Amino acid sequence: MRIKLIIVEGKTDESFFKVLLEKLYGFREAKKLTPEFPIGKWGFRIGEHPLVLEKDNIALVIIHAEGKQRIPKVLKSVLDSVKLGLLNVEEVYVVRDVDEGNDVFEWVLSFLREREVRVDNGAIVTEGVKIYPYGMGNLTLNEPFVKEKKELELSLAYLAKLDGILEKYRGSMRALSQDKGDKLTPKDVMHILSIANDYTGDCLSGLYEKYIGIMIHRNRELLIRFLSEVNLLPLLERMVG
Amino acid sequence: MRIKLIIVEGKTDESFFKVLLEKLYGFREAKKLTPEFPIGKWGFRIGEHPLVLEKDNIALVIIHAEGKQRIPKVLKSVLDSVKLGLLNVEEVYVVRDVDEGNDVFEWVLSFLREREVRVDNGAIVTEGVKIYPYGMGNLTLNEPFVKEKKELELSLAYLAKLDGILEKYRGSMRALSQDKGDKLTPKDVMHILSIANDYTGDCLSGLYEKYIGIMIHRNRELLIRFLSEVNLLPLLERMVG
Repeated sequence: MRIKLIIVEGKTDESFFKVLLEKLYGFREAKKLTPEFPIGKWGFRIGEHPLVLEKDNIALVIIHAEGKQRIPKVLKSVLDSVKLGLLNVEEVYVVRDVDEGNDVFEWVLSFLREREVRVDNGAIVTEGVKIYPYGMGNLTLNEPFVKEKKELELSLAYLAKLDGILEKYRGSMRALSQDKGDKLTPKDVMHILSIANDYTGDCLSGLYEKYIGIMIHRNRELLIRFLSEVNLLPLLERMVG
Repeated sequence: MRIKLIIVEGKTDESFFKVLLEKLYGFREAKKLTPEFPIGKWGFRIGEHPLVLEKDNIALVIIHAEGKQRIPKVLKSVLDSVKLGLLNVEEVYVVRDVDEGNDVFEWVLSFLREREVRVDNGAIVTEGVKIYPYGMGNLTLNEPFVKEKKELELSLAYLAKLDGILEKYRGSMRALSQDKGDKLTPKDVMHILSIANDYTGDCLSGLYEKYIGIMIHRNRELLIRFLSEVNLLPLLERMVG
């Protein structure tokens, strides 16, 4: 079983990748397989249960709710384990909103200073492990009343744009911005999408699974186009590769 | 310790009650102590961790997402355990939106077959346990663009109104309605509230805790007045004390 580690910031990011990896690429959640990942090997806070997705001979272990000082501890433990051959991890993905801190590549690399690292095409190679940092939100969502914040919600907003949902409203975006007394954030648009799709769930993360889940069998070519225009296909291709 | 069981439908309902019970009545969440609730006595599902709030000599056990078909299963267990003297439960609260099914009183009553029953102060008494069936959302939200759906969100929408939020907007409500091609549901308004308060979290349940928790600090009387006009005070005062 090939082991890959995927690190995201929160539940919202986890769901986004989960619905794509399951519904589009055919991955499934691990069975009753609930092995207490030894904090001594992976370096994750006690009581944390990662999401394990599998397909064929590949196991994707996704984790979130890390922290600004936990990511480095996770990478250090895992890399310390691989060095001793204690883990089979062969690929590590680290994704975060572009508008967060400095560039994502420089960020990940600042944690690998004491390690021998060789670079390739978007891949950081160290100790036989390919590390793929990735910034979410590299695109331009051209909406008059929406602030240009590069993050997960900006991409999801663009998908709504292509789906024609932002045009179906617009009057609402204008009205909301007027009442708010400022331009809308991509997160506010996520709340407009909830109303537009008559979403009755508690969490936006749930909405992303529902919304993208239906588009896959409703207008699969549209979703593919979105993933391609936002530069998400190559990343996804690597995760399942 | 005196134990009271509170049964709600979902996380949103659990947060709403939790913020009031903690921030308004001084209740605190049970220590690290995680006393595995013996299913044989409570009738809860496998890996369920109910919220335990405590103060003085009263323990409030709140559960949600139990299942429309498991509620009676839970009641039977608890009631039988009380008859046998294995649980110190004296009151059980069952909260459900008015919208769903039939009258909450009949709904609960239909779960108590082969039980000697007696009604006292609107409560169903059996096995010495006071069962309080309560319908959430019993009020009239006078908003031309919002459907009259009696539920947790309708009450939340009313609190937003008293707070002057729905007024500050409305222009947005009008626009949202026009683009949607129908009146806004109370749950739709909840998303406008996220925008009006610049809520960045993933779940609306988290917004209720934040929004109410802060109100308790900036305008306590407004919340108390709200709780009174929606007739939530007598229920809360029963749960506590």
